[PDB]
Amino acid sequence: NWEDADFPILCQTCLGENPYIRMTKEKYGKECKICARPFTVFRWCPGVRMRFKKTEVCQTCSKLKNVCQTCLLDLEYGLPIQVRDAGLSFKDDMPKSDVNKEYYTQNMEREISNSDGTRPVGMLGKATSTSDMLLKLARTTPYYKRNRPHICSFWVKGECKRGEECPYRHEKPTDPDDPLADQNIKDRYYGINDPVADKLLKRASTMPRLDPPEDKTITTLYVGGLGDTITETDLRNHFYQFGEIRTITVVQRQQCAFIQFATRQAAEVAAEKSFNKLIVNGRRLNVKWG
Amino acid sequence: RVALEKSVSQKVAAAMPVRAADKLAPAQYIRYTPSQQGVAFNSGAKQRVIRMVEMQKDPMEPPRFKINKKIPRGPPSPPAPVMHSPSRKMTVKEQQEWKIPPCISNWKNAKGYTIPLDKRLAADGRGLQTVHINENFAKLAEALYI
Amino acid sequence: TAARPTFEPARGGRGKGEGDLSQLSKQYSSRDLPSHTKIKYRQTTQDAPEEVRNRDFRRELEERERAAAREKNRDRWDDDVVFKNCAKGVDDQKKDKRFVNDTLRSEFHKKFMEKYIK
Amino acid sequence: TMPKPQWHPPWKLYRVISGHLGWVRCIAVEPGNQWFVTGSADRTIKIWDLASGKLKLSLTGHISTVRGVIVSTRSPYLFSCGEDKQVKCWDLEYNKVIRHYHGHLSAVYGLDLHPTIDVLVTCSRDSTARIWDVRTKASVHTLSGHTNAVATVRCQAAEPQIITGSHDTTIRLWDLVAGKTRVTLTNHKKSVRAVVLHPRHYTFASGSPDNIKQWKFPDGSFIQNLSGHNAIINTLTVNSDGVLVSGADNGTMHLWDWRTGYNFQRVHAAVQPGSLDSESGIFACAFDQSESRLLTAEADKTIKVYREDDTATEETH
Amino acid sequence: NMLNLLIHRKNLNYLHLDYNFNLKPVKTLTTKERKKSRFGNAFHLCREVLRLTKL
Amino acid sequence: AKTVTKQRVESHFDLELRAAVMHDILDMMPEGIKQNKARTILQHLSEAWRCWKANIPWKVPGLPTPIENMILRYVKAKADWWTNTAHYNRERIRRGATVDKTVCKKNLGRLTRLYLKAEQERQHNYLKDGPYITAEEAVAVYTTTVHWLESRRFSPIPFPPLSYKHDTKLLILALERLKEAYSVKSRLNQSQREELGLIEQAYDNPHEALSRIKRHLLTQRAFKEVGIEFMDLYSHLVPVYDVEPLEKITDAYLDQYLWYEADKRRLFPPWIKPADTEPPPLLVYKWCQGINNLQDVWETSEGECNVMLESRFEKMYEKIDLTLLNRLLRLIVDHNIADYMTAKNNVVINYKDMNHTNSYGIIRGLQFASFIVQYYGLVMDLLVLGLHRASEMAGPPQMPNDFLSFQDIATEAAHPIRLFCRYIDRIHIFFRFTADEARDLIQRYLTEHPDPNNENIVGYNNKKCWPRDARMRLMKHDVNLGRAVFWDIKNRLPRSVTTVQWENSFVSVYSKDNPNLLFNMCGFECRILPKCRTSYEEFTHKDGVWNLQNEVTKERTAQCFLRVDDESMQRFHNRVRQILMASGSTTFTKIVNKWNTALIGLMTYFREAVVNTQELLDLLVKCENKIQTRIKIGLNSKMPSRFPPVVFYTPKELGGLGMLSMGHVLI
Amino acid sequence: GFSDYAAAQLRQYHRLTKQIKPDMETYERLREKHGEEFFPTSNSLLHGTHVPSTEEIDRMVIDLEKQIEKRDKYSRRRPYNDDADIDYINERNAKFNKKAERFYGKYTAEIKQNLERGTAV
RNA sequence: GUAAGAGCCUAGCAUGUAGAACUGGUUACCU
Ligand SMILES: [Zn+2]
Ligand SMILES: [Zn+2]
Ligand SMILES: [Zn+2]
Repeated sequence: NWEDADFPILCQTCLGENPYIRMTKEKYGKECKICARPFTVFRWCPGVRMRFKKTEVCQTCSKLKNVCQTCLLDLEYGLPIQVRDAGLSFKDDMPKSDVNKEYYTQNMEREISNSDGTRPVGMLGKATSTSDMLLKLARTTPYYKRNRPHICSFWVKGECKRGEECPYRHEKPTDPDDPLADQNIKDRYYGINDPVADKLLKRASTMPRLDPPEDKTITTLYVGGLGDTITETDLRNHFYQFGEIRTITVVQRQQCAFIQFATRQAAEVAAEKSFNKLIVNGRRLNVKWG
Repeated sequence: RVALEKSVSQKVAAAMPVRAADKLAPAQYIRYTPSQQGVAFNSGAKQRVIRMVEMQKDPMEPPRFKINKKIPRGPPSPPAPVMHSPSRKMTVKEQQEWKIPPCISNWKNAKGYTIPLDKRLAADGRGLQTVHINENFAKLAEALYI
Repeated sequence: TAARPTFEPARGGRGKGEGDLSQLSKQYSSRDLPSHTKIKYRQTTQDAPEEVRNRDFRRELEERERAAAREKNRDRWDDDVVFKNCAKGVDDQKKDKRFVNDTLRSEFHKKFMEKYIK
Repeated sequence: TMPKPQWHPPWKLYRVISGHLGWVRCIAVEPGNQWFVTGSADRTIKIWDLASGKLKLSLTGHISTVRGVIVSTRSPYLFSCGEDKQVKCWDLEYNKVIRHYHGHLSAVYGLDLHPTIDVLVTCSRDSTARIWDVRTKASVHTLSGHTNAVATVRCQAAEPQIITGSHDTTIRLWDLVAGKTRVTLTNHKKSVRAVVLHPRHYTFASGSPDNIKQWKFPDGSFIQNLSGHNAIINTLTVNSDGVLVSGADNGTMHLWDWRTGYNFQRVHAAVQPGSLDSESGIFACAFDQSESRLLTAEADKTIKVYREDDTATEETH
Repeated sequence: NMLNLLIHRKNLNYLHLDYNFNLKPVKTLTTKERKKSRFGNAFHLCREVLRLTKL
Repeated sequence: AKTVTKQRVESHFDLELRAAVMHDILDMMPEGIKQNKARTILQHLSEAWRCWKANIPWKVPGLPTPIENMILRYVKAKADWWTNTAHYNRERIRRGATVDKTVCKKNLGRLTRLYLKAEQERQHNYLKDGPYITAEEAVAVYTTTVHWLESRRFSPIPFPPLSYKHDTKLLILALERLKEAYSVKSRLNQSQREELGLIEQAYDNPHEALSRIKRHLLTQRAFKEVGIEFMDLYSHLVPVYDVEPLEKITDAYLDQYLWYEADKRRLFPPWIKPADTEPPPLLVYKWCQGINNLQDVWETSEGECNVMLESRFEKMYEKIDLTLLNRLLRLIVDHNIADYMTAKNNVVINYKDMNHTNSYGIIRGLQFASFIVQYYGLVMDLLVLGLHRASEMAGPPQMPNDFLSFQDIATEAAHPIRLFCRYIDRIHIFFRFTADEARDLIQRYLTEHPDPNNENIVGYNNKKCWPRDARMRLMKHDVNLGRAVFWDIKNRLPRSVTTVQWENSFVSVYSKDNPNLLFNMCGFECRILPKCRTSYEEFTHKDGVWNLQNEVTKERTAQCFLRVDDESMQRFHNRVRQILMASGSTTFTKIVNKWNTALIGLMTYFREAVVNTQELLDLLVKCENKIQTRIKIGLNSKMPSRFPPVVFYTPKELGGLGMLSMGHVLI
Repeated sequence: GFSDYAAAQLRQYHRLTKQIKPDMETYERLREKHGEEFFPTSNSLLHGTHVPSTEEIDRMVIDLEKQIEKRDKYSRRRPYNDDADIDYINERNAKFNKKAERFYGKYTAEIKQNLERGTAV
């Protein structure tokens, strides 16, 4: 079936740095790069030296996977789909073979058009449970180097007869002997062998993380960067969440606080919650083992 | 009736696709709230206004995409509970009295079987037809001989 | 095999007007042209619903029944020859009044088989 | 004895009209009691004078068996459907077909006119109903969701605007605007081949060989269950005096109270002379607009006309 | 140009529309090529109308 | 959604009937039945319809009675459909409307099947309801025939003798008549081949064949099955019977021998009309001048009427009792020959699925059925006329007289019946009534059939071909006399033997009010108008007319005006319709040769009657243009004219089609 | 006889349910553990909680395999003598002739006698 | 003895895409 819905579903690094946008709407302009059914193509210009970006996928194929219709990144975080499904589960299993894909698309289109039109129909309940490593490498400010005109292929042959007037960039393309160069549309969309997402996962795996209690039943927590401006009365008020708290040794000379819990499970849970995240009184509290 | 007439017009628009070929410039405005705020995004703003013009259609341009592609019927909506009665008990006698015998035809033998002759000629109606003579042939024959 | 019955028919809902008008096809037949593009309505003498609302139908029906029954009532030498008058009282024997629900024994079929087989 | 029913007078035959050369599969009465239509298996629609029982007109044009015939109350029209797959519109001003409604895949079994919008709703063997605009001859919607053939359809102006029983034993109450199902009533064990709407009380009944069931309209609430008439019933019709009529394929026809559901009369009528004892059967019945005649369309290729007995009470249970 | 773009979109390289709108096969056709390249009254009406106008 | 147009109609009917039965058996089964078994019941429905078309009684020994009743119901529905479609298509093929050739063959195949259903019904009802003949009446018929044969000193036909000197001539004549059948064609199956092989053996060794024929005539009384099919003449259907070759050779010799010994013995009096020395137009001419040569036939001064009656013996073939036929043939021939001829009519008739036994009527397709028909017709001529008037017409046996002649003037005017011919099963009687006889006979009719409302003038058919001055006028005396004469001739025949029907007959009265009597004979109708009656302009220029002279005075008294009957015109039109069918209809010389044969058949039969009929000339022009348009469409040629007519009308030796014209065409 | 797919179910159920023997130790253990909620109504709470130990599911699977085997023995194969004069040219033809002898064998018994005695009487 | 599977062989008609994620760490008491 056709798609035909007003006003596309876009992020903020593609919708532009100007709050005043003029876009055009073509009713059944292109076919979807995934669904292969025709949809409503919106064409806008973000800024001044930009590229006139347009939506690449259906409203439906963005409702399935909670993405922007042109950068194909998560609307909330701004990350590839393989990274977000790595920091979640993968239970969608959208078919890739032909007849199965059109059949699944038909049935999910009936599912979405038999509902409200507001939620990521399958990704919602798993989208509740979040804030994994993806939040610690989520991009803070927009990468406006995406919205940028392609390399002038006449300037690559040293024959750009437009010169100063050509709206395409006169700068180096990337060396093709690079994993970060191939990048199919469907590889970026299904979450399969995406090299950008591979590098983000390789960075987020070597992100500093918890170590286990090397010796048995030790719940002792070694707090460095405690600080002499905070109080121990607030420490218990943050720490009675976990369970039966045992003794808390405080040494304000080395800024180290020693913590004992009932079970080692509670110390591991505290390690999960506390490490490289917890900032109380606007001051970072570092916790270690040993 | 107001809901039906709109769908009627959208169906009937095919019957004359180009008679006074169409016109499109209601250039409109829409106010949009990015739900992404945390500002480095608009430039520091909370909303953005977008002017939508509809792209002007070429009169002389054929349909763009293949529409004849054909896919099997999807699943029906989830089954309703069946709400029947307890169910009348069935007897061996009535279960056997509703049995249907196989048709042995005088004409068709689709899978080319070989049927025993008594089975093949079990046309009882031409065996119970009982050609029965009248008793007024006797008066005729006797009167003619006399 | 090739020669086979149906035992299941085709289900409507998957073509040309069925779900999205076959995704809005630009194909249309000659029979799908504009024709009879104005509904006629019943006029005041025809049987307009205002005229049919106040009426008492049973009295008029009884009057028409009475008139029809009244119409049906008011409507209604060689003496030495070896055979005498065989047709004495045969006043044509009203077979052409009977209607018989059997296509081999209708009077129409008897006239048909008499007429078209020599 | 939980209720006491209203007393209804017995009905009796007084006229047997003959002249179709096929099973008479449908019947409908004109809004002004001047005539009635029948449609039959001999591919003719016959206009009969209602008072005198005389053949007024014979219209031809269907290629196969005429299954449903309805007369428009707003427009001077006559709608018919057949096993032809065809849905026709007859201009009675001219006695000629002016419009055909094309799109059903197999035999069209029924039709009903919407009482206020100029919308025609048909059923077919292709497990769908369709919703046609009369003026533009276009399918507005395709009511799909039954799994076997669809037997009957009724229309309203109030809520659920379209109601249909089918041969997959279910009943679907639909939305005319959206085109999707609102209520599925699975209570019947065999094929629902008749539904009938009440003129005042905002209920409907439906019939199948197991038993007949009454129902409140908004969400199909169960109200009652009327049993005793156990044959494949083809039609149900209601008198404004609360007389339900249930006729069946064995030729039997039982006359019921609507409110309490009391069987007060069983009429097992005799066949035509040439006819066969296995050929007794009713396919259609209608009340006239005076609601004092009962027109039945029989399987022995006849029309039977009944009226109330003027010999008062001989009755009461 | 319209008529032979219709010819070349249907991959009927064995037909030739000359400059006076006569449609002739370049070679001798198989049965499958002959059934593929049968046109209807629309194509031939437009072709003969264009023949009259070119005259 | 494909439409059910014309080639999908029967398939869609069978597609929908089967679905209706599917729905009914899903709703008919009770609550706990295994919900299989739909396919088996549908097979039983197919079998019940094939037994319906086969006229086989269909009964499955165990089968639940709701299933059996439902299958009988839907089979009756399909039977009504099949039969009403056959009625509609037959009325189309009769009226000339546009029909496919396939629906012509389909309609023939339905009609022969419906005929055999009715015929099995009729044979069963004969064996059930006794004879119709009512033994008193059969003794009356037999005794009348005995008194007639002893009155004429008839010498009964012996068995064909062992040293019959003429029998090889009869064998050569029989074999020539059998080999004239397979002369036109060249595509022959096994049975035709066997037939020609037996013919060649009978030529090559005649005495072995004669010994075999006489041995079959002595011994054989049980015979093989005969096939039946119909010839489609587009106005009616004709039964055609297929007999085994050996039996056919025996019947052919029996036919030749019986007609030879009947002519020597003068069995058939000269009113048995398809005679060897009289073509049918010569028969009409002889009948006209026989009316002219009656004494004072045209005088109406003292009140006299001339009545002409034309009718048939309606079901004469269909109602011959075979036991009574055995009795009458044992009166005529040897008892062995009579038993052979009787037992030969009792055969089994086959068409594809259908078999029954001819227990009552006679097979028209026998070689010697001609003799049975003319002799049973002689018996009923004796019934109509009576033995006295028939003995006056035939004359004495020592000096018998020819066709329309008496011995004396006094024996002409003895009775009202003056002339009488029977052409095979059609009757033609001429009546001369004096006023007293007419009054008495109308008194008897109005006694037996009173008419207070003067309704006798309503149902009286008059001929509409002739113009308004030319037809029979409708006067009360003449109308009642015509109906009374018909009544009196009708009473003379038992309805169990044959009957005479008013709707097929035409009566014509000539009186002081009627200046014309119309009659209809072999296929052209004619009216005779005398000069003493209202002519007023004694003319002789036209060629359609006949100036027929009185014999005695050698002067021309009356005129005879001829036209072609509408049935013969319609038969020619149907013949041309048959030519335009028949899929060898592209050959361009086959078409023209069939047209030329049909055209000279028409013309050389109806020679001078053709130009006096304008409707037949217009039909000839239209049919000629039809076959020319068929040739032109064979060249496709276009709608536009100036197709050169030299290609049609050139003689076939210069390369032309050889086409004969009967229309006003100019080059 | 058969009469119903539910009566055969009920017969099969009565067989299986007479065959089973409970162990009271696990029963009274679960009774003392669960207490008040061991006699539940329709709406109790415990629908989504029970986790069967390996021996329980092993007992279930063994019982179900026995049930499948007893069901697989439902049509016992009648032995194939080859002394009967065969009447079929195929393997499906034989079974169709067997069904035909089931249904029409009671009626076509005189004609069989005629065919064996020499098409007589 | 067909101009179609199959099945091979060589071919050429549509695209002008989306995308490029890259930085932080201290040690200490009584027997
Ligand atoms: Zn998409
Ligand atoms: Zn984006
Ligand atoms: Zn450049």
